[PDB]
Amino acid sequence: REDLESYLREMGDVTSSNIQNWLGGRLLLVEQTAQTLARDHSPETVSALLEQPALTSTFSFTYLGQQDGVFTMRPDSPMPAGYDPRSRPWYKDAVAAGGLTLTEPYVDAATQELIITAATPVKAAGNTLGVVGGDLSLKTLVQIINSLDSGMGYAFLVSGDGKILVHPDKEQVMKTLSEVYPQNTPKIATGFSEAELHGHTRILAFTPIKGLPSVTWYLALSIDKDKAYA
Amino acid sequence: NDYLQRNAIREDLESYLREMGDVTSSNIQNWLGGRLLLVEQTAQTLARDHSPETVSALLEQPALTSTFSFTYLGQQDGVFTMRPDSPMPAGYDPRSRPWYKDAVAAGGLTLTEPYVDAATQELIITAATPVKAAGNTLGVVGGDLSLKTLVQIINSLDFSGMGYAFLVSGDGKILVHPDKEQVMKTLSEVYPQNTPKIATGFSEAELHGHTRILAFTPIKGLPSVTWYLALSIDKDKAYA
Ligand SMILES: CC1=C(O)C(=O)CO1
Ligand SMILES: CC1=C(O)C(=O)CO1
Repeated sequence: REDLESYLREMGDVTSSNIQNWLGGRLLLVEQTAQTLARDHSPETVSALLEQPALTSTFSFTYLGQQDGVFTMRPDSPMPAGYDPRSRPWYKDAVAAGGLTLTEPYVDAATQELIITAATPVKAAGNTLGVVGGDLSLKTLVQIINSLDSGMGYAFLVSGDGKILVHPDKEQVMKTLSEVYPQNTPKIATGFSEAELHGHTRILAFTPIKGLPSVTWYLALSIDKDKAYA
Repeated sequence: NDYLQRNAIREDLESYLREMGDVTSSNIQNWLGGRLLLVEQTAQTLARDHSPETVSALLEQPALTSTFSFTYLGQQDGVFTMRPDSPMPAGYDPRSRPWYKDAVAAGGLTLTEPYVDAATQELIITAATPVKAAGNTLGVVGGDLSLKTLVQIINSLDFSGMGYAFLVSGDGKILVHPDKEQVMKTLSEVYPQNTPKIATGFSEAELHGHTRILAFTPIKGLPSVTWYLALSIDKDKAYA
């Protein structure tokens, strides 16, 4: 029960850093693209830039939404009618942050599936020219986090407000903690916690993900206490 | 009996080590992958426009200057542009440097082993890629990484106070290590008696009067290099 919380804590520690450093590369690419677009944002620059393989092979899609609503994405995608990037959560989030941010998951305007977007504003001479965004798949992140097994439980992502952001259990996504654990609702603080999910007793531990811009997200470990102690 | 007990502890410990090495190995892979993709975007951008304005403005962009000590373009005709700015040594030719030759020998993005900086005479690692426009190679982009930086990434976690991590080539050249004296020495020079072998996975060896357990994990997705993550565990403390 002690040597346990010595390894639990240390999993979350490097696991959190793994997801931290996976993300960090993608954020740099989004920021570098925006900084380029600040100096040159002509249409052929924009398309050339977003066609570049470093982008395409890193996010589902990479795009520029401009302050006049003009939209350019890569790769090509059939587009829904009445689309306006300025209305979208990556756009609003980025303008609010005045810099790099990560959306909580929202319903993609094209696929109607959930995604997360890393975005930032394109800004030149105290003018917002638009926002750059890069789309990342939830399942692609469930994998990065649930990369390890010892076989007792799984990992997932939660906000400092209890909103479940990523998960191996597809139903859990975007539900609060109080709606998965209504009795003995686990505090998202330091330490460990006990709760019953589906009828089994499970330990729950939280680790801060360092270095995520403009958000406060936690790695969550969920163990079966029975299997763990045995 | 002592044989079956000590085999259960060794096997338990080896399991823990193998999964510490897997995730630490992923962490440095991702960290390195991120710097290699930033050098590739910088080169693909330059391929489309390499005028002196554009080059200067691009290399000054904060995403580059806060990730690398220096970012630079060396061109086939030997012209060199670096930001941040630096006093430069006489005779400098970018095309003679390890980063420039490696990249062109690689055909794409690669990583150098530690080499001596032409400017600071100190050991650095460089992420680099050729600038390719219409089949041609206009030059090479390089991004500089400090060794203390990589030592920190791979030593994030303490392995229960059991030991530490370093990086080593497939040929046994210690590339990055918490003890400066070890950098660029060989496993043969540091463990002259029972030199750990990289293919074996778990080796037992002796350093500074204590028995260490050495474990090696491939790092995936580093173009043109074969580096391993190495853990060194104090055997006695680990077993205890
Ligand atoms: C189509 C794509 C989605 O991620 C949005 O809703 C904005 O860019
Ligand atoms: C400035 C730059 C360094 O990384 C070298 O030592 C060669 O080019």
